[PDB]
Amino acid sequence: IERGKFRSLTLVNWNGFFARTFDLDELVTTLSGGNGAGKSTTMAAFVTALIPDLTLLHFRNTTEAGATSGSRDKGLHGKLRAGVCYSTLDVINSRHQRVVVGVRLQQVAGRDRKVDIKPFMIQGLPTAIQPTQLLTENVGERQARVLP
Amino acid sequence: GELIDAFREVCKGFEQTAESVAVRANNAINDMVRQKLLNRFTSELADGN
Amino acid sequence: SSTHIEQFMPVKLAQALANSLFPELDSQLRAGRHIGIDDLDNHAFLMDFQEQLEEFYARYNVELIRAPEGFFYLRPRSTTLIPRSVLSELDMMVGKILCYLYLSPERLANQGIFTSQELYEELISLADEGKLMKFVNQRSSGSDLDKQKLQEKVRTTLNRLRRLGMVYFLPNNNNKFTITEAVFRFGADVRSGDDPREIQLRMIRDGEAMPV
Amino acid sequence: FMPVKLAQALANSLFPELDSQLRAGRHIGIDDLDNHAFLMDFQEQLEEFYARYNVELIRAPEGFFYLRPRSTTLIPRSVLSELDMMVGKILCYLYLSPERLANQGIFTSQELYEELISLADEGKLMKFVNQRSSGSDLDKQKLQEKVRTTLNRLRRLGMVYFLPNNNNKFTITEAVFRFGADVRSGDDPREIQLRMIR
Amino acid sequence: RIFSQRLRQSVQHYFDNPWTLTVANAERLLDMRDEELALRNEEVTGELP
Amino acid sequence: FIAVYQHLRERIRQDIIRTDDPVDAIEQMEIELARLTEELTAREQKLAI
Ligand SMILES: Nc1ncnc2c1ncn2[C@@H]1O[C@H](COP(=O)(O)OP(=O)(O)OP(=O)(O)O)[C@@H](O)[C@H]1O
Ligand SMILES: [Mg+2]
Repeated sequence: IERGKFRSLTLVNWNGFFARTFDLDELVTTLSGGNGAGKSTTMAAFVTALIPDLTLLHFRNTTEAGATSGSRDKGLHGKLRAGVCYSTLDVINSRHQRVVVGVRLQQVAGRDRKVDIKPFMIQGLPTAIQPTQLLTENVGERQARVLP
Repeated sequence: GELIDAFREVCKGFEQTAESVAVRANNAINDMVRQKLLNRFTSELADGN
Repeated sequence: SSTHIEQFMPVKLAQALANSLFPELDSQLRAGRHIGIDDLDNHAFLMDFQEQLEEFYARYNVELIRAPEGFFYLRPRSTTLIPRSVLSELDMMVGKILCYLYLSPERLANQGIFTSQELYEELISLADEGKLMKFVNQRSSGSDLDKQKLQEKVRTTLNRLRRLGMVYFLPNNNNKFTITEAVFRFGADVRSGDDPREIQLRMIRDGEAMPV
Repeated sequence: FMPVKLAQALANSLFPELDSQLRAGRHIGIDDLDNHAFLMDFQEQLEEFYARYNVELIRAPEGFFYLRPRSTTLIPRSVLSELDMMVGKILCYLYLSPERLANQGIFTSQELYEELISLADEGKLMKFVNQRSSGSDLDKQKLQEKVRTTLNRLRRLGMVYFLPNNNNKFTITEAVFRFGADVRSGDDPREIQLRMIR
Repeated sequence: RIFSQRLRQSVQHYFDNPWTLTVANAERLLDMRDEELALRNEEVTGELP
Repeated sequence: FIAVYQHLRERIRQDIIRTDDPVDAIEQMEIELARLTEELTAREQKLAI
């Protein structure tokens, strides 16, 4: 039997990323770059997309690992920009079925730094469609817009 | 229920407001019973009617 | 030695407070719920650490009490840290009737399952129907609308007693329910064959009951 | 077993009282010297203690402590009235700069009454009293009454401290910020507070 | 034949000395009324990589 | 002594034990004890199988 695999990860309107798509590897994928480049942010987006349970999600620093802190802020809100945001995964099923899972993220206006999540799923999408293009509208001269 | 319907007709005949007619009818029925004009039979067999 | 639980707290009390059952129970108890023999988990827990709980709650100026029938409950003092409230007279009428129903061997064959209609029928059989109707409405004179209103008030108060833990509805049918021994507190004014006035005085002195 | 410092904390004589208060929803500010110091000292363990109830112990950035229930809260929940929030937002606005020179931290019921009346829309006012009400004396009287009522509620929350005499004059605590708006880089507090009020 | 008389007479004559029991009635946890959720909408745009 | 008796009289559990005489109540209680012991014996025998 052929085991399923994760094909790619897509980020839209995150802190520092407007619309970026990482193509995963069959065995190992590595992220490199100086401090503050955005590696841990990519990890967080993936996990978020995986388990949208807002109760659970808590992104501590790598230092202070293992300390149950109850911090005032879970650390997700700041990784998002104003407006609408997305995080999606493309998966090839053992059945050789292409399925697109993801979440719609959006900041909540108000003093409390809260976040809203709406999961979604897509089945049967043609192999020629890329999520980056599916989630954006081409407005103006190569100045695309994101769509709700 | 039949007594309440009869009271509604009287109230219509007096051109009165349709508000609280069920209450007004109960008050009137209780007043007639209290004035010994009507005898009321409450049987367990009649499911409380 | 220093940094040792015994310096600040008895081991058994800390062991109790660390149990997974405590928060539930605490929450409930504070809300006024009575605990009987049927909810094993809770009851057993209570039994195991009785004195520690009593000592604990004492800090609040509240007594954790154990009735002879085996049910636990909270009785606040005058200086209580936790508010205290009183039941309505309709709640008492339904309470004393539920008590007589529990005792009745004539209905023991039901295996504890009673219907709201049976409760209502027993209540009207004993109390003054037309005079009791005064609490529903000042003009009540036996009209069916007023009789249905009385039945609905009963249904409501019964639902409140359920929350106090005095009665449990069936899992799928809400028109039927089962009694528990906690109802015997409504008989606190007559369990001893003595002068009613003196009993009442004793009860108000103990903080069990208030007049109206 | 149980952590030693947690046992120490809840063994303290101040705990029962503070527990009682907290469960009620009271906010602990810097004014309550002993309670605030106690929370500062034992926060790391009290947070864990209250997490067992599915309730969150939060320290606001301004400095005051309070509890926030989850959906799964073990403590019975209760919710504020629209009028309540209205008033609260009002008080947040009154925590202004000219306040210092205007009242030296001590307000009166009439200040809030008149501010409420002046700043709010008529419609919502009506909604607060009864939709059938219309600019009547009695309505105003009832509104006054409600104001007093809600104010008392708030005092229970610890938002507002009445000066110890029968008259209705009070001072506003920092914890009123909980009502306040979101702050963005360079934004003027007066403007944003008014924007939400509108 | 001990409690029949003992309890029935109490219910029959309750109103001559009405009395009420005491219960613990701890306060409910006051919470903010949830306002209608207001998200941030900004129609963001940008150059595509 | 009177006080003691008075004290005790309230503490009776349910109707079958309503002998207003404490001392008399003792034996009834003990009877219950024996009853319960037999029921426990039968139940633990059932549990084994
Ligand atoms: N919640 C947040 N609010 C504001 N800025 C944030 C937040 N989380 C991360 N940042 C900033 O985003 C940038 C990316 O941080 P991130 O941890 O993803 O980088 P990195 O390349 O993984 O770094 P490092 O390897 O040092 O952990 C950094 O400037 C960080 O300061
Ligand atoms: Mg990082």
